[PDB]
Amino acid sequence: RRRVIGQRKILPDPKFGSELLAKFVNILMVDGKKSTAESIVYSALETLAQRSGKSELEAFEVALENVRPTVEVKSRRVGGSTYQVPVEVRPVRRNALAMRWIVEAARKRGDKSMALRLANELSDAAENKGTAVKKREDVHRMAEANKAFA
Amino acid sequence: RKQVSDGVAHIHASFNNTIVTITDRQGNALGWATAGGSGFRGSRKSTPFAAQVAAERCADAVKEYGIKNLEVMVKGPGPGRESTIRALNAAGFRITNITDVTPIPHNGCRPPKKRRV
Amino acid sequence: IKVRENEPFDVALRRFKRSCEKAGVLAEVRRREFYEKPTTERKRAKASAVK
RNA sequence: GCUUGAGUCUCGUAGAGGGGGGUAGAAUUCCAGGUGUAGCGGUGAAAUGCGUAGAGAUCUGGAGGAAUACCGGUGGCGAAGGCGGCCCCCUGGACGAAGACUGACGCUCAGGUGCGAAAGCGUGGGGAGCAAACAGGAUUAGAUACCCUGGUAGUCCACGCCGUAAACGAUGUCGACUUGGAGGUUGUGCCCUUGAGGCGUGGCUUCCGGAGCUAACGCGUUAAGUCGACCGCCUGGGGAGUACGGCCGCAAGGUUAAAACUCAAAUGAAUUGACGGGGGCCCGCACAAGCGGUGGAGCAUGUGGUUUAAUUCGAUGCAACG
Repeated sequence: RRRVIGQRKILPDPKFGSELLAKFVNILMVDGKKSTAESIVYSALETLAQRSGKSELEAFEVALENVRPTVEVKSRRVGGSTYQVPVEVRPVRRNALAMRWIVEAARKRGDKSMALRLANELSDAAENKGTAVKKREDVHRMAEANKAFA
Repeated sequence: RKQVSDGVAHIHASFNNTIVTITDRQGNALGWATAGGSGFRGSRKSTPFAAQVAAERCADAVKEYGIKNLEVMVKGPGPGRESTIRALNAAGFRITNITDVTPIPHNGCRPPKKRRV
Repeated sequence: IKVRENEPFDVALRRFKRSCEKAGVLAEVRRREFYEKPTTERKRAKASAVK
């Protein structure tokens, strides 16, 4: 409610050691079976070699670029009815949010297996594909697209 | 294809809607805009940032001449008395004089009772 | 209400005339009139202006 | 006889006091024409409605009616009701000051006469805007409403009628007394009048408040305080400001004004709290942010049903149902 502290410092990736990738595995994690999450994403994250052939590291961030929004809505119980006054999105959630769309939509892909069903999505991310990239504009069509209230 | 060069611009700023017409010097229609005609309708218009996109549409119909300068006629209150003039200042047009031509009587006619909820 | 300035710029000067008429004596009309509602509320709002 | 009450005269002052006649500017609507083009208008949304027979917008010219932004105020004038643009004509009252004059000529006032918001009525005018009725559209369970699009009487004028209002300060008129403070408006005397100005002395008027008064709220030199003169009025609530009769009215209806029967109260202010689709400030996984569910599915369990000879009794809004 009124509580005001700090964020929960997360433990970096099991290898590259990166908070950005840390909360990534967590957002992807399920049933506290964190192990699988690693062995499911950490693989597809490197399986990019077969998909490219180099130091697959920045590919992740570059892939998220096509999935990084900067405007969202927010209904407000004002003016009798309910406003929508859209507002941008700070970095703290930008990177986070995206990760959800990248995973929460990579599951309904319906491919070989979550391990790979995820990999492909990354390539589709930077190359614009799947609901992941969709959600962006499908969301932007509200904010910045309806500044009439913003 | 007349090239009026310069002509005042009336800004009928109302509540339920706003419309700006870039008429000529004498007062002839050269190009008018409209929030209702600016995609969004219903009531989503009104808002200033919604009228600006309307009047700006004139620079697409009244641009056939070559208005190098123009005044502004703001009439009636509502979200479109400022927005309009602004969008016009960016559209590339000039300016010669801003004025409010809102009909302010001297207790003449008796306004409608109306509203009572 | 009459604006006019040299050196093209969209400064303002406009809200200067916005202190004598403008959206005020406008909305004043807008809806119905007043009659007894004013002479009263006009003489009660006056009480407010005391402290 | 007298002059301080009351009044007259003089000279000034302020005023939306009244009656008549003019006149000005802003805006609305409408008519005509130019430009220009697919929307306008409206609402919470919408829809009715208006638009390609060209609206809306815009500009030019014209017609007409109503009301007078700013000044405008806690302001002013009036017996009350009420009275706002500027100009003229006829007219009433209030106040101050040197004074001069009359000489108690005064106060109140049943009955009586007259004036009375708005709505309404009659005859004849007028009619822009607004708007009972009425008609559409919407809302809703319904919506003979609130909202929206229209709109007739009416609102305006003359002349006559009706006399009511929370016609309220809910506080009759006239007079004399009784601590104070701040302010408004208008007259007058005075002060290096050297000033915006400063000191008094009258009229009217706001707000606070002392004594006192008051059931309390509150009133408090403009009293609801202390007194005096005259008048109107009240005597529990309902029935009822009704019936009947009279009087008045064109008619609405007004005025005067009961009983039967019925209840044990009706009522006034103030206190405590509860509540408010009142306000201010707060906290709770209350919401918002997410993670996973229930609602569908098969099975478990309980319950209401239904059934049964019995389906033992209980638990039933959050606080009832593994």
